[PDB]
Amino acid sequence: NKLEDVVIDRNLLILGKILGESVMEGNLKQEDGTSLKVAVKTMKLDNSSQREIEEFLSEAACMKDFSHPNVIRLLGVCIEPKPMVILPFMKYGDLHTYLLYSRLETGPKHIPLQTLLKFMVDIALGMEYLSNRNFLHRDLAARNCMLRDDMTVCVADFMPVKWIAIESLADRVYTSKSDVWAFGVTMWEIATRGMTPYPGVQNHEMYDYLLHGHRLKQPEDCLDELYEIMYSCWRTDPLDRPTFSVLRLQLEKLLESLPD
Repeated sequence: NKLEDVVIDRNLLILGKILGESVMEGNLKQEDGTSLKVAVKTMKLDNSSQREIEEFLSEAACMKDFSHPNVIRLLGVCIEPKPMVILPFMKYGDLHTYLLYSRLETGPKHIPLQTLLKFMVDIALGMEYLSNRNFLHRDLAARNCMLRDDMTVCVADFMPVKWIAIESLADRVYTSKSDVWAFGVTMWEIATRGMTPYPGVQNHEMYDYLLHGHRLKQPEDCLDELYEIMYSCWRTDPLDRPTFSVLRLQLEKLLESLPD
């Protein structure tokens, strides 16, 4: 079919050093003759059937067609029976490490409230886009949000139980509203500038902790208005959580009320 319209000739790609193990730096030769710096995620698939490859190549097909500043564009796929996902290389890396760096004197200056909110808005904008294409993220976390060269935030990858919604921990279900829950935790990650969610609480204790009605606490710096937006992402009934479309406007309106 046209699921070779996402496959790229292996010859056009050279792999460099491992960035995490695997993710590698790379050079892609583009249709216009120039060379682009790429990141290259390699996936070990269950090759006992075709199920994994079908799911992969399908999702990849429409991930490639995602055009939006706050969503990472998939450039294509290579097969060395070993598939490789080819994404733009982001010199500024993930948001989580950026926030940690900001708390060092040598790293980025003290990020003000305004900038933290814009990051949250950027991520809402990307998730609002993905919701419109009826496309589940399933791994929203600060570490999976990338910084474009203009310092705008795009979403990427589309037991991490501390980002998984109560209904998804128990029932084994995942909807747009679970992504909203994950966006809540991400917002908290940003306001705390990179704290692990739920200090005091071990991973295996998270279901009971949530079940007894407890949620992430308001960070020290955090505006009440911001914390009420964050909290709204963790309401027990998925149907009570706002849409990304609502969250994005609430955050834009908050950001616009703060001075320049």
